[PDB]
Amino acid sequence: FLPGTNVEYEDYSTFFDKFSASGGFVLFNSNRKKYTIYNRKESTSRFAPASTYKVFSALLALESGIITKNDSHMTWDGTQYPYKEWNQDQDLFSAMSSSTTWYFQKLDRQIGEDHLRHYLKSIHYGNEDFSVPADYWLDGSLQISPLEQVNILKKFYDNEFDFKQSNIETVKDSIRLEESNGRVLSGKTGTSVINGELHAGWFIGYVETADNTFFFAVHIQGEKRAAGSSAAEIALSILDKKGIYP
Repeated sequence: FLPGTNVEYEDYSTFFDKFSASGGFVLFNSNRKKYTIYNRKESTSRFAPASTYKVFSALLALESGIITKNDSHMTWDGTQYPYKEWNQDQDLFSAMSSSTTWYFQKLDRQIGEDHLRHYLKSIHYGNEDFSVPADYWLDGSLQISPLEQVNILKKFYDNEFDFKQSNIETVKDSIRLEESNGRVLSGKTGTSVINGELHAGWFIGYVETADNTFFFAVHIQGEKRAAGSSAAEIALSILDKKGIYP
């Protein structure tokens, strides 16, 4: 809850019910400096960021010179991963769309734990915790709340972290999804297994209009295998319900 704002509460249960899921929804109106949120408890509870963190992973990689807008290609070992989309030469842009985990992982390993921990502190990401370079953003060491996601996503968008203007734009393109009416949708999914047949899903991002910018984050928990997709669908139905994104 940024200083100099106001909060509103709404019920979107039915949108979550459609996917046999429970979770939260945080939306932020820049112009109105207003937050609209469903389920305050979930919206303020931290969870493993999962693939949602790739946005910042990518930003650190660029800022370090590990990769550039022009050269971000990375040939793949030959490892037969459980997902056919990971099993091929990746690109920063292809790794994001596909959440090709190995790409960012081998990206995080090049930077190292010391520089990694320093980073989480430099942008104060969630609890800022860390286990090992390979899975800190998946194993539950590092956690951030749906509300925290929105606030830091705005800091990224506005570049209050003062990173090279060029890299921000690069990460922005990597997650730009669609453009309808006069609005541009940007976002990123996240999926985590919480037990057993109970998965968690994330879908954060923002909507850019001609005179405004909406930041949103949805976090879910249910029996849906592809929680990341279901959370995106939920956020999207709600977004389309308030006429923010057609």
